[PDB]
Amino acid sequence: QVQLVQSGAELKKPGASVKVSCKASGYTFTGNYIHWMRQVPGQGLEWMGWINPRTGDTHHAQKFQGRVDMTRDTSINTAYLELTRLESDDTALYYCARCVFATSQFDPWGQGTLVTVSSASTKGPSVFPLAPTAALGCLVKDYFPEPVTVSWNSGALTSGVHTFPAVLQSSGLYSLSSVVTVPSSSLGTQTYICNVNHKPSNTKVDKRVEP
Amino acid sequence: QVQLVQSGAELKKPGASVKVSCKASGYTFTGNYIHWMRQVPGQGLEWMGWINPRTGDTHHAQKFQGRVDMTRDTSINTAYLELTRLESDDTALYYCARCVFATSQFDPWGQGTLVTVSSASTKGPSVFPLAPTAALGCLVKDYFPEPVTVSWNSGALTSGVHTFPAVLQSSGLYSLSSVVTVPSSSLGTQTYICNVNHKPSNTKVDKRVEP
Amino acid sequence: QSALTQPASVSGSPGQSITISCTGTNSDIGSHNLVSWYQQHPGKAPKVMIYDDSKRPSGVSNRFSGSKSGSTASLTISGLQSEDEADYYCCSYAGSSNWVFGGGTKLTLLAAPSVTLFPPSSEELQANKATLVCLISDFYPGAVTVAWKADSSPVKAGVETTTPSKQSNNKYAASSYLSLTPEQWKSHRSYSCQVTHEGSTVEKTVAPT
Amino acid sequence: QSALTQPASVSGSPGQSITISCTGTNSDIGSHNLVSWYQQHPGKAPKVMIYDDSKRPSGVSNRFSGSKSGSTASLTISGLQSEDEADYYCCSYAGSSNWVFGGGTKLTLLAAPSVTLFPPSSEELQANKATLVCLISDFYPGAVTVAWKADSSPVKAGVETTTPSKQSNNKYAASSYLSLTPEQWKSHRSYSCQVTHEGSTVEKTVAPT
Amino acid sequence: GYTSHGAHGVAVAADLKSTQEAINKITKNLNSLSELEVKNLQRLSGAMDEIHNEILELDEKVDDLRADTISSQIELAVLLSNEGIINSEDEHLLALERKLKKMLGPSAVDIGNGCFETKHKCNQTCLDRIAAGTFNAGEFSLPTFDSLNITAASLNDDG
Amino acid sequence: GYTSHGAHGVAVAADLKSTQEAINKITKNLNSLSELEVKNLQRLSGAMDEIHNEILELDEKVDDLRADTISSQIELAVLLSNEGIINSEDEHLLALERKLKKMLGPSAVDIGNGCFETKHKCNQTCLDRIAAGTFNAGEFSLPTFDSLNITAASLNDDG
Amino acid sequence: GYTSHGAHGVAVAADLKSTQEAINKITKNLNSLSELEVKNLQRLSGAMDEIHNEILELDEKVDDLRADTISSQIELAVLLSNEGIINSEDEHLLALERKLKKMLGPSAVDIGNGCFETKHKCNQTCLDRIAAGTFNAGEFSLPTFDSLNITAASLNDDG
Repeated sequence: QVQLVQSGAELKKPGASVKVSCKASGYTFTGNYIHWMRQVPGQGLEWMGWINPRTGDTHHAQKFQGRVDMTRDTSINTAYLELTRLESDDTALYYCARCVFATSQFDPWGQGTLVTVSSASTKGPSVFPLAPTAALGCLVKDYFPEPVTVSWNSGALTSGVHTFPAVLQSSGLYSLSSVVTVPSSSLGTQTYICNVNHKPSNTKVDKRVEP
Repeated sequence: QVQLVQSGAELKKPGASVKVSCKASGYTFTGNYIHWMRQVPGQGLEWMGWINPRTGDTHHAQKFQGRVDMTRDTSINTAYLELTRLESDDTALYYCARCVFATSQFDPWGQGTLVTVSSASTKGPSVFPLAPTAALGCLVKDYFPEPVTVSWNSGALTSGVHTFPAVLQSSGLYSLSSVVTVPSSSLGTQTYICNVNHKPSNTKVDKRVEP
Repeated sequence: QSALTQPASVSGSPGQSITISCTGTNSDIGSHNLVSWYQQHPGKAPKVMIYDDSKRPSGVSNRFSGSKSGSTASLTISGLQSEDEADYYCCSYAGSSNWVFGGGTKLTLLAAPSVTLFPPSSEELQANKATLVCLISDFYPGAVTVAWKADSSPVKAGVETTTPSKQSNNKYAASSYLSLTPEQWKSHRSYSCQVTHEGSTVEKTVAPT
Repeated sequence: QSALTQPASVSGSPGQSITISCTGTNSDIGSHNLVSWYQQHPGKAPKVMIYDDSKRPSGVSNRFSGSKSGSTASLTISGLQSEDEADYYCCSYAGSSNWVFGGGTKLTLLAAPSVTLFPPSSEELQANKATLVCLISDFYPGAVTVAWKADSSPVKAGVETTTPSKQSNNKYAASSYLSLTPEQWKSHRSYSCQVTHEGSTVEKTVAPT
Repeated sequence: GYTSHGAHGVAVAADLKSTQEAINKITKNLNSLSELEVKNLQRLSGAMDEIHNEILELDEKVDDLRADTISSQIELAVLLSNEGIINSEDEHLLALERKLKKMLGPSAVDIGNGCFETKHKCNQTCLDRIAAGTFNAGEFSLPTFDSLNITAASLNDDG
Repeated sequence: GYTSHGAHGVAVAADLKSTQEAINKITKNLNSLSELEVKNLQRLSGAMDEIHNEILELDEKVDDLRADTISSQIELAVLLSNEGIINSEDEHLLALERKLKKMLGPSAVDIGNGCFETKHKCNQTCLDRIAAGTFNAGEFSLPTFDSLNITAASLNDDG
Repeated sequence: GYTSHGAHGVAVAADLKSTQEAINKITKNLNSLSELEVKNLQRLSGAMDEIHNEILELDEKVDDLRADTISSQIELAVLLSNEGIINSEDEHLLALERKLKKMLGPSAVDIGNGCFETKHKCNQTCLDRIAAGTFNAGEFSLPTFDSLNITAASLNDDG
């Protein structure tokens, strides 16, 4: 399948630098250009530049000149976008997209990589269970930065699962919760476990939910 | 085999328009130009234009500008020449010819399509037998326009067959006869049938001849 | 470099036909037949919808039709559907190897809450902390008031209610996190979360038991 | 656009060596190496004989040789044969994407007829019509006279005699159609068709019987 | 006694005056030339200013052609890579691509996906101006000055 | 008595006459400049008329080159279609060929069958003239007028 | 009696003398013009000498481009032979090869094995000179000669 897999979210302090990778798959890595966009949450898309994988030739928008570099590793079919001298306004979701010969078609789009510029300490989450058709969940508490990814029984199920947006507590630490509905007959007869990842802190942890 | 097949003969009134098709076969339809010629019966050849099947570039002679259009269907590999505002002088045999890269070679040539511009009406023939080595034939009488195609026993034989040219009656209707010599020992032991087509009227008719 | 002008948002009823315009200069839209229209959903990457001013990628519904006139591109969506509510962006090549995105347009369509009150977990209480979680989902529009009550009194201390967030089913969700020490969790008899959506008030309640 | 100057006709006996010229301007023949020679038989489409001023199509006999000098092409045929009797046309590119043919040259070489008289058919008589068909073939040169005779009197009423027409064997054919009422078919005792060629007269005759 | 001194005094003043009248004309005549010549020179200078523009226009026509060719060449070579005709890792093909891209020149503009468009600086009006060749420096002329004669005072015979 | 009045009248007439000889020369000198300078200006104009033509010649040298490359590229591209290397229905190849045929310009002439010949306007003599670079407006000069002296009447000492 | 022959005799020579001074100026004025215009004309010639060089330089810019494209096309075609995509004995391919080689022009230099390189006559300084377009013939000026007055002799009243 023609796909683009971006790197995980990143947090950097002001003035630092960040590097985002975008692995290509399902097509000829050199047969397209790779275009880099950014979008602040709740705002519109901003075009940054493009790179030729075949030659390595690049174009940057004048706004990003001098701060952005584009490179690629053809052996692994991956592009890299490095932004230096990071600022608060640079906090945004960054996307890689494949562009086709003589087309205005940016297709497919990467899932996005959230970059956060804030002054801040990485902290893994605290997982708590939320026991009771009945609903049950996992409370992710006291972590920073965003985001985290939650599955249930290793992605084995999706029916009823709802991840909620996280809340920024006054202490600068985030919290969310992930809930799922199950028939009340399955209580005590099925092991329900939430699997949560905080890639900035690299906190893979499981938590089973019981009455 | 590399071949061209043109459409049947057409009769039109002055000021009308006609379309003649030329189906290609035996080669790459887009790998040649199609050059269109016209020749009045008994006169010299007149070049009309050419068309590119690949790109669709068309050149018309300055004489034929504004009245002639050239098109094609690459799916069925068939060029089309459309003439508008027909006049008496347009009455002629029109040919399509394949022409090859960096060659003046017009090869192969279509069998020709007889366009006839006159104030007239299409009418099918009357087929009569002509019974008696001995010769036997079929009289095609009172038809319009030219031409008509005759075979014997569906073209099963050609030895001794002689299709004569038609004559234009004082009534303006056409007539010819097709004859064949057969041994007198084959009379009554072999069925002989002439099969005639008048495509403008579209009258495929057979006629068996007996003593 | 001027972002292409797009309407801020548009609205329509189901089954209706709507159109979103994207105006620019000649040098970007008029001079080049390389305008594209992209859809994006909440928490989802953009999806291409139209390219080269009319061309439809495979798998895209027939209802999405692109067009261009002068320096103004347009996308017409006939037969409006639930899935069409989304943000939409025009993107055009602006010469000198540069591409510019439009300001975007929020396409919106013209729902009681689903409350779930979870108490502090046993581990959290053992961790010298406590939190009450009030989860709301599947309410439309995205305007809701959340209130916390200790037995029968408004708490208001460290409630941390999130903003409404659009759902994949054109509805909204929210969460509230009343944090408190366990000392006043066993002390007060019970705790109630009241949620008002368009006047209608739904209350959940728990207690230490 | 000026047609290329070719001789109106040429003649030569079998086995001889003859040549047909085609003169034009520098702009068409002199300035372009795209002169071609095509053969055409009666009732048949043109057939390419030489192209690109010397090139011989596959299957074409070695006897035919093309040449060019200035604005004048020349096709030489050595060892003249029966099949060579035909029209020959020069065609050249004339600049500005235009192609021009020559005026043409009729090549002719340097025979008693074959009469066949058919009476009116039975069906045609039932169709209240009658026609007597006199068919002539394989006579050389293509000069012939035809007469009709009711019993022994010249009819001349609706004879409908064609011009001589060239055959595939370098000979000529013709046909006469004496149309008349069936009433004046039975009454007359006999009907004869006389054909004169080079003085020699050949007569066929039929009767109602 | 009648003093004739006035009569002779009437004479000489004419010879001076008419001579002055010549001189005053002559200077003006010089000025009449000098004003005109500068107008001619400047006119010629304007023609030179025209000519140079055409050269620059023609230079743009060169650059556009350079953009027209090389990109179209590159578009072919990449197409040979696209259809798998030549190995995309074929070092000779990549070297050809690099050499072509180095020779692109200014008017060539990458548009995305290995494609370059020619931003024609010499537009249709530029091409029409170049092909028209309607330059004309025009004609030039300078004045000719009439002869000037110095008149002696005619002694008025008081008859 | 000897009437000396004839003498003075002779003297002034000389001073006038000699002065006239200067004036008539000076006007001629003015004219001598003017007719010369017009010959220079027109000569310079002729030089401009040469230069413009050279530009036009060079313009033709550009145009033929446009015919030289593009058709050859097409001749390559069509060959790739003819040799079966790429599908003749390859849309990218077809668009490339359409682009090339749009970039041909006026100098190219379709000879039929997807082939174009360059009708070279800038012939061999044109190229020789361009490569010669033998343009020379040449030198220009103007005359120097000498001083003119006016003579007083020499009073003839009647010894 | 006092001889007045000295008095009037002083006067006429003054009217003569002053006039000569005007002539000496006016003659100089002619030369004052004549020297300057020659400098102007030569200056224009210098500007013309500049313009012609530009054309020659631009001609070199053409020639290099002719070597740039065709050689590259050749280097493409040879690759198609080297990769075996089209038969090396392909008559159309060899015909294109020969035709391209014939159109190489002067700026191309063979380097063996069928490869060519463009010897660029119009170097980087040439390109910058062409692109800058800093031609300026400049302004021209000529002098204006003021009026001259011939002086009569003031009859000295012996007071």
